[PDB]
Amino acid sequence: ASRLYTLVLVLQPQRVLLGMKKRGFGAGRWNGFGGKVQEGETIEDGARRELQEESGLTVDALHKVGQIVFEFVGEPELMDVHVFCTDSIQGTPVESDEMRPCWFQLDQIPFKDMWPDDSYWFPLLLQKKKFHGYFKFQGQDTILDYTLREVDTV
Ligand SMILES: CCc1c(NC2CC2)nc(N)nc1N1CCCCC1
Repeated sequence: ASRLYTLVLVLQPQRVLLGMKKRGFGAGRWNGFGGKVQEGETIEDGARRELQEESGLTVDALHKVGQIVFEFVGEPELMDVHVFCTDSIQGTPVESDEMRPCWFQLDQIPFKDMWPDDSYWFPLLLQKKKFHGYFKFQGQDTILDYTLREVDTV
């Protein structure tokens, strides 16, 4: 049992777009944009929808760069997060009820104010490698187990 989610990183040669989640799940951490995939939309549809809702941005092409499965102890559904990246965007990012967007230089990623797993898989993202990840959490701060590999098809 899995539930589908999306995550979108706008990564340009010298900068990456992150949003400070302002409420709800993951509040207080920088992250890419995304969320639950709804019934009746593809995963990539959901990624585009969440990006528009959370930043106002639309994109021409999203690229599948990773998949990360998360277990939280005591939670019955695994989280199957599909990670997309894009370089080209359409528009200027603007704040939403959910997200406060900012550009970060690639050597100034705020890892200590991001999900703990990002420290592990974000470099592969930055090196433009495709990857499969798995992280077991207790609560929101403690990774108990993890696996991470580069793959050829996401
Ligand atoms: C919680 C999953 C999660 C995460 N996983 C760690 C297990 C805690 N890392 C990062 N960057 N984003 C995550 N989300 C992006 C998709 C919507 C849900 C939050």
